[PDB]
Amino acid sequence: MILKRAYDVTPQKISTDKVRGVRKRVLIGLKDAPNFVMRLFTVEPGGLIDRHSHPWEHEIFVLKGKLTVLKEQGEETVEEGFYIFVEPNEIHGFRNDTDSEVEFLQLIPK
Amino acid sequence: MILKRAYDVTPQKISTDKVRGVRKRVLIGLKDAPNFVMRLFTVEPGGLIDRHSHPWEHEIFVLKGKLTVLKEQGEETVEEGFYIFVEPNEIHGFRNDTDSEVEFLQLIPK
Ligand SMILES: [Cl-]
Ligand SMILES: [Cl-]
Repeated sequence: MILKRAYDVTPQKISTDKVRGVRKRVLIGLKDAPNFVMRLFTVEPGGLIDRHSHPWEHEIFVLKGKLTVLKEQGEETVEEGFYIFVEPNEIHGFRNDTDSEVEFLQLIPK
Repeated sequence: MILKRAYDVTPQKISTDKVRGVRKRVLIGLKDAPNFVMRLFTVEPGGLIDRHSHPWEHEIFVLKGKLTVLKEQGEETVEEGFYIFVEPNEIHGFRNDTDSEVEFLQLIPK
């Protein structure tokens, strides 16, 4: 088995015309698993993932903080302990309006 | 999307000749997702999942507490923030030696 501390993984800052103030850690990656992968995202205060979509589903668990979820229309702010299923091709994004870091686990198929 | 509180899901107590003091919540189940599912397990103080295996892999994230992981040989106690990849057919189990509930997220393929 692989049994490791998530926060020991080196984060990558993500910075594009559509993403700001976000770090990503790959926990269980393509070389480790046969079917789906596990990542941990940290959203800084003011960070933003603009609405977008991919052709695969996402499964998310909110680990820390008040995550604002951008939906195909509108938004909803949720807290640690919420889970999210995002359909294939469903437009969605995220924002952190609070003064502390938000963390969420994200899993996607290979 | 599905956006819901994990702890609002009704738990099921699991009680067999190999499992004691464990509750299970299905968060994203077979009818919701195309490729893999997400469950949340709560291990009571003294709870125990005996060593066993399944022919699919598991991906686990420790949400709360000091989870003791039973390996194919021996054991290791780990804390919130650890992740686990369990290989197909790998013998493994879990125990809670502490005085408070332990929680972990578990995902498996369909
Ligand atoms: Cl970070
Ligand atoms: Cl419970």
